[PDB]
Amino acid sequence: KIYGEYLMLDKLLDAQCMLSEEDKRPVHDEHLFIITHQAYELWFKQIIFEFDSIRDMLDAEVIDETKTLEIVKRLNRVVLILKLLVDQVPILETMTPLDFMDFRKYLAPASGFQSLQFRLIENKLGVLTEQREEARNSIRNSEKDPSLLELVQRWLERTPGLEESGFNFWAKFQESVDRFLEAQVQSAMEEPVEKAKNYRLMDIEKRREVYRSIFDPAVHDALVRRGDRRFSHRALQGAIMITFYRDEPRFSQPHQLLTLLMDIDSLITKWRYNHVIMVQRMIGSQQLGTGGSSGYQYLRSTLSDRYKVFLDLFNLSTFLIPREAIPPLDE
Amino acid sequence: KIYGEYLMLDKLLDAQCMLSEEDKRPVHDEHLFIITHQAYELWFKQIIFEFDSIRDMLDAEVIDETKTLEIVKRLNRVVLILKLLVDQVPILETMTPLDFMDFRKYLAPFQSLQFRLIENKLGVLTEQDEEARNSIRNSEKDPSLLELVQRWLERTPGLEESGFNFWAKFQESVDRFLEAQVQSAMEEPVEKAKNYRLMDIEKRREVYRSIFDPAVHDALVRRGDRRFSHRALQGAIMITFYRDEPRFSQPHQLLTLLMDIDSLITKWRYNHVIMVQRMIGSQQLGTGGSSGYQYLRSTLSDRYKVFLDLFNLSTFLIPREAIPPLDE
Amino acid sequence: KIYGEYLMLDKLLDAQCMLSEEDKRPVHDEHLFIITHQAYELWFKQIIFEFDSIRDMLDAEVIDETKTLEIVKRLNRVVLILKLLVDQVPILETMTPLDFMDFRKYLAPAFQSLQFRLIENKLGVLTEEARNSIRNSEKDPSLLELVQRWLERTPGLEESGFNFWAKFQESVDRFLEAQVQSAMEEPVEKAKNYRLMDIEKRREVYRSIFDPAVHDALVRRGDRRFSHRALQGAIMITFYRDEPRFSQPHQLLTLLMDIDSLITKWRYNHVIMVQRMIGSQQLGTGGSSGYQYLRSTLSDRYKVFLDLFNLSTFLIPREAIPPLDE
Amino acid sequence: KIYGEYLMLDKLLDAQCMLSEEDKRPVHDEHLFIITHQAYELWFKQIIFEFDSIRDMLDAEVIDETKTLEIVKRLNRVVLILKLLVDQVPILETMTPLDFMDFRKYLAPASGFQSLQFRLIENKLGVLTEQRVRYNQKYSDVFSDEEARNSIRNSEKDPSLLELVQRWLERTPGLEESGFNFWAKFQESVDRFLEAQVQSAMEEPVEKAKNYRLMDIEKRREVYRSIFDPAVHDALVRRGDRRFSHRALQGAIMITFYRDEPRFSQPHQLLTLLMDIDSLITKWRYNHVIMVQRMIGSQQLGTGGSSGYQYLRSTLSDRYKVFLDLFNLSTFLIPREAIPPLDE
Ligand code: HEM
Ligand code: HEM
Ligand code: HEM
Ligand code: HEM
Ligand SMILES: O[C@H](C[C@H]1c2ccccc2-c2cncn21)C1CCCCC1
Ligand SMILES: O[C@H](C[C@H]1c2ccccc2-c2cncn21)C1CCCCC1
Ligand SMILES: O[C@H](C[C@H]1c2ccccc2-c2cncn21)C1CCCCC1
Ligand SMILES: O[C@H](C[C@H]1c2ccccc2-c2cncn21)C1CCCCC1
Repeated sequence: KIYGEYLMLDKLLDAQCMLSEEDKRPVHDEHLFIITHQAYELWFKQIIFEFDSIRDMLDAEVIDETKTLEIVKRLNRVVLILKLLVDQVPILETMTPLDFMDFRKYLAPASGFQSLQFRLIENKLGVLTEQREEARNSIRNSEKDPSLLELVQRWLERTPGLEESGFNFWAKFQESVDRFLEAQVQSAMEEPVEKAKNYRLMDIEKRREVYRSIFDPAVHDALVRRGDRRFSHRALQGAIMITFYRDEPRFSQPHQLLTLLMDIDSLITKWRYNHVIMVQRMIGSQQLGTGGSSGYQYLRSTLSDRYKVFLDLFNLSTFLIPREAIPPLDE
Repeated sequence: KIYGEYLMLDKLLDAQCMLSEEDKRPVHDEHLFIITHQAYELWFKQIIFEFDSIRDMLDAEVIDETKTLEIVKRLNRVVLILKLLVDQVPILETMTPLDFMDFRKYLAPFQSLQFRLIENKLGVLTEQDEEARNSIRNSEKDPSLLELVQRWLERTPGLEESGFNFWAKFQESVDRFLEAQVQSAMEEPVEKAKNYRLMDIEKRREVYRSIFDPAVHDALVRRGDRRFSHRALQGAIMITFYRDEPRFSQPHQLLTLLMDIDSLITKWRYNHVIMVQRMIGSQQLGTGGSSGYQYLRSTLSDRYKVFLDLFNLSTFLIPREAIPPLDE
Repeated sequence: KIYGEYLMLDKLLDAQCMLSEEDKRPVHDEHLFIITHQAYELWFKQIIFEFDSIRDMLDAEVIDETKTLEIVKRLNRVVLILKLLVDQVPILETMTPLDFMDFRKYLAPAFQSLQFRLIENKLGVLTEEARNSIRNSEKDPSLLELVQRWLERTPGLEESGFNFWAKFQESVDRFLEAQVQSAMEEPVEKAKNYRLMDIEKRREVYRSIFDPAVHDALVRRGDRRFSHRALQGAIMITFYRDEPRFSQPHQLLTLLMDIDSLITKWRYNHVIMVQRMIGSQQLGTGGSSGYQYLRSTLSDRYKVFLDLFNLSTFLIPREAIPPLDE
Repeated sequence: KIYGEYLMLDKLLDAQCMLSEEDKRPVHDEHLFIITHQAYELWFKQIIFEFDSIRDMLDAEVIDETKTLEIVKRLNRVVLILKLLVDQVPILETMTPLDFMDFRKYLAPASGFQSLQFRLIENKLGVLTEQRVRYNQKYSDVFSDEEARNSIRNSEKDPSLLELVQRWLERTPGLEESGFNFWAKFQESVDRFLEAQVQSAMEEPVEKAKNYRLMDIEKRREVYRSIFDPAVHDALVRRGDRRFSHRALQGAIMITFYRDEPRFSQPHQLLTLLMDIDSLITKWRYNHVIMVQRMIGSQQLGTGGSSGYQYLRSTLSDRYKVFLDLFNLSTFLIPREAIPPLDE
């Protein structure tokens, strides 16, 4: 009912135990170390709570405009929380390496993941397991149950406009590309400067390779096997269609949903980068007790594209054609 | 020892109880409401922990350069935490007023014990559960940062009459400077510009009278316009004059950070009152009128700023050439 | 065509003239003073360009969903620029008061900025080419006026159609009647009395919007700015913000409040910087009138969309809100 | 004297020319594109002005506490400007790719570097530039005039902040053999510390823990060999793994060891701000490449392939970080009790 009881502050504010104080050698900054991590864990619980509710709203055949608005609200809220978590790094960087060295003896390393909740966030978003008892159950369920990556793909596959009997976007798009590149060739052929004519013709050939990568499903499949793409061919067609008509009321919220998924992915990378810089400022690439630089090198490897979930969304503008060449909406 | 046990996550992650879920009318955003407030409370505990350690380092006759550097580090850390707490407001503003309305029935009407402890430990004026009562009493009786900073400022080397005797040299330089301004204003060809400069010199005379006459300073303190003792104000003025000097750079950074903290608390108060109005307007069903909203608006006044004196210091400044040069 | 020519850098990067350097007494921080102000003026030109395009899109009888989306994009863009301009204040605060004192003799007293005044007038703040710009910004419709005209044409308010306002008064009457009966059966006498006094406060709140004479009196007094019908439209939008048809109109109102709030945050940060630099008064200021004027700009008399900030005062729970028909 | 004349607004506010408006096909967002870039260029001029003044204060034999404080103020000011410049990227991301596509035809690619001032900042800090030189539709000059070529040449030949900071670090009081003689006391403390670790590891009851600690002490030995053997340090500098001279690194290490001491607190803050500047430039590069990809993907019509996007991604490597040596300093740290106590 009242503030302190409602928020269970007697339990929350009783979870801070400084081991350097227990051992009669107190390091003042150990309190900061505990609070910073606990604030991260409170916000990780919030992100998991948001992610699970979004996963449940996406696990349905019909996703209406009303539910789409609520998914956008929750994804945007996760973006704000992640921005706040990135800003928590300079607060811990205020602790000197020598002060950290005076209490790191009371800390034990991890045999698997560092944080249970951080791993649950990674798995629920769609971070690849191959591209790397209640707690074991949580990890198993996060690996077996559909991730946001998979659920977003199912939603994109059912994008209205892709059906052959209806708007038939994909065929109209290949048709428009052919006419657009034909017009570019004719315009390039009339270039008075020979150098500019040759450059434009080579550039039109680069566009042809780009369109082959999406219009030939076998080329798309090879990129998925290679790890360059993750989306199914139909999820990519839906995602491309959404970027083309983002100005249209019917596609603005679906587009904002995709934009926010990219923002979340990008903010997780920014957290990883800020964390690895803080780690290096505290203990360098290796220190006494670390057994070499394997911990630091592992953190650096998490900065690769193998860890980005919605890599496909970042490249969508490669396939764009100008407004005048885009197939006009019928309905 | 390991992560989860060291951070006591079994206790920390078991303090979130949604009352709308318990009553089987769940409001999804109630979880955000709990987590946002709990993150504030964790950082309030950190600020109190920092403030108590700074208060202890300041409760000493000698405050050396090494301890000054550590106080500056901890005050700067509090500034970073306050900036993060101001940024937590837009996250809660993401909850709609209608969603909040669906769970506010489970909430009952100081608001936060730790927030009040921060106010008292910093020096927010009282005139302007047994463990909780004890904490409030100790925060009111024990010296606040406002009082301890004043004691530190009073012992500023350079103020003593036997040594550098800054205050007397400063009154002497002001007289010399204002005399030169008068002579320059007397040679102004345009009568209107001469009269403007002469009226302006007269306003400077009143400004300096407010600090060079201790009775005028005392009256301003009684009125609530100033908080500092006359000697703490002399020390603070001296520090701003020589901030570029190595000897005064860290004492100046200490004052700057106290102002930053004061300013950030006001920014939190403003962002909180805007969020409150976005959620329930000036009054709503269950508020009993607009008294709560009006109280929050009154916390935005200068009566709630602790180091009001520090913000006005530049009013007393004279140019570099007129400042008494350091001897030693 | 190429970068430097396209951006006219030969002209842009030749507009920094340090007067302390010209007089052979250089103050290094004078360069920062010039660049900071010039960055503000570049962004003020961008905000005016955005505001003028939004004013033109709002000066139309029909404002469809497609145009509403574009207005939201530009308003959100202005919010991001204002946040950036608030962050430019600590950069200038890095200059010391003594360094500023060494070059402020080359500065003249003076509105301060033409573009800042144009932004205030184009938004709707109630305070020869430059004089013409000021006159046109005062005579031509401000965003405050154009948003009111848009709110007045909110679909749902017409008596022949959805008739929101009448259904809303009807729902309020039934809701407050139910609250009275519930309060009458409160077992604790203290809680019964508190709830009854609280319902009376709600009655006064609803009288302020359901009686047009009470609304008109609040507008004359300065407590409100909106016409009665603009306020009905704004209230309706906040009630149905979860509905796809009202989400973008609501986001438009939200962004107007954000802009208003960010201008106040800039004013507050500017007045703190001013006090850090020259206190409440200094040599050349002729007293504290300049500082007191800046402090008065922090009042609600300077907020344009004050009406939008109070809208949640009129809210009733989801179950009591008239359901959408169409 | 008055606002508009002092700031030369008649000249400043007359530099915005939308080419889509000139061609009678106006794209509203083209105005944003011009202003954003012009705000970057104004702040680049400010950073260059700050960097040149810091370079001049560092190009002296004696750098006193008063000047050290002023250098710290200007480096900190640059950090605030860089943070503001990173925040300018989301403002331009507000322009849709299709709107950008409607005016990119009026833009020409560039012969060499994109911005003269951004290159001057890189060179003045100490960035080691790669190679580039790309084929374009129509050729253009790398330098607009001999004054721009001269600026680039002077920024490459004249001492960068990287070089001047090294000279300052080389003269760190405490390194001289006749005085505090830090380096010898430090090697001596490391020898005793590692000897104590060996004896403690030898008494480990569990064999697995004993072998882990002994293998870990061997890794520490290699770490200390990389700084106590000048030939190993020299090899790392030739390889590109380090940039600092051996004596500059000794001074930087000494400063991190005694950062709590008043005499070393401002020299340490100076190093910290150099790392912050380096880190913020990388953050700008990352945010810029994400915006580029959101606008035109990895390649688009007019780009001639993905070489431009791949070049920008290559600027995110450690080869572009200037003060890489400063980021690793904590690798060499020993506990407080093992650090040689200050004498004087
Ligand atoms: C003094 C500051 C810190 C130090 C020295 C530090 C150190 C490290 C190291 C060495 C690792 C790699 C372990 C290994 O696999 O060998 C790691 C991983 C990790 N740390 Fe930190 N850390 C610090 C602060 C933080 C904070 C504030 C958080 C926030 C919750 C955090 C969360 C994590 C997580 C979640 C991982 C796993 C990363 C992944 O698997 O991709 N650390 N940390
Ligand atoms: C849904 C959002 C919120 C609403 C509606 C709200 C509402 C209110 C109201 C009405 C009061 C005044 C009570 C009275 O004296 O009559 C108040 C005070 C207060 N609230 Fe909130 N609040 C919200 C979020 C927060 C958050 C996120 C915090 C952070 C800890 C917070 C901390 C406080 C504190 C510390 C006070 C006391 C202020 C002072 O005495 O100066 N509130 N709030
Ligand atoms: C060293 C820093 C600054 C000082 C000392 C300063 C001082 C002042 C003073 C004293 C006034 C009031 C003049 C009067 O009416 O008597 C004023 C107004 C104003 N200043 Fe500043 N200022 C500073 C920086 C800035 C910056 C960075 C900007 C950005 C463009 C700015 C923009 C303005 C504007 C637009 C007004 C008019 C405010 C209004 O009418 O509401 N100032 N300033
Ligand atoms: C619509 C947004 C933008 C697009 C599409 C874009 C695109 C590009 C591309 C393709 C390159 C590489 C050129 C090549 O070497 O082949 C580049 C480089 C560069 N751009 Fe942008 N850019 C954008 C905005 C900006 C902004 C806002 C700035 C700020 C001044 C900027 C500054 C630069 C600089 C300095 C480089 C050179 C980077 C380096 O050499 O490391 N760009 N940009
Ligand atoms: O202000 C209090 C609620 C109180 C509170 C209770 C539980 C958790 C957090 C908070 C809170 C935060 N700020 C004020 N309050 C009001 C909020 C409006 C409805 C009646 C109770
Ligand atoms: O394993 C801990 C780090 C671990 C940790 C333990 C306890 C509480 C928090 C954390 C933490 C946060 N990020 C990594 N870790 C070691 C990792 C090697 C350097 C010294 C700390
Ligand atoms: O009137 C000027 C301030 C004015 C100004 C002049 C020239 C360039 C920029 C500015 C400025 C910015 N904000 C207020 N002003 C003040 C600045 C010092 C104290 C009394 C005169
Ligand atoms: O190389 C220029 C982009 C270059 C540029 C030119 C003119 C003005 C600004 C800019 C700019 C900003 N960042 C990169 N560039 C090309 C790159 C994409 C196709 C058409 C513009």
